[PDB]
Amino acid sequence: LTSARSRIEDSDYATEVSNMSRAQILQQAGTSVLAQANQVPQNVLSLLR
Amino acid sequence: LTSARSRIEDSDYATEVSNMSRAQILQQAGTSVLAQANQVPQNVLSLL
Repeated sequence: LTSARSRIEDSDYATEVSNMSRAQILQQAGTSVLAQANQVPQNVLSLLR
Repeated sequence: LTSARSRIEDSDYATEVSNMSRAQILQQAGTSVLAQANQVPQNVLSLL
């Protein structure tokens, strides 16, 4: 019964690590592109001048 | 929804800059021609 409950409550450390890897790589990208996206209005203002 | 509304609310800055410049040139030109016109009857009355 312990083994069965463990099958129900124990997961693939590998699968979780994979999901976190993908999420981590995505997050930095999101931050950087947000930073870049702020620039577009700035350049349209430069055009305004 | 926000993008859809934006597509109808705001005003394209490049186009507006172009139109503003155009209107400025036209206004200066008009002032100049009014001055020239005024000069015209001045010359004709001098001819008189």
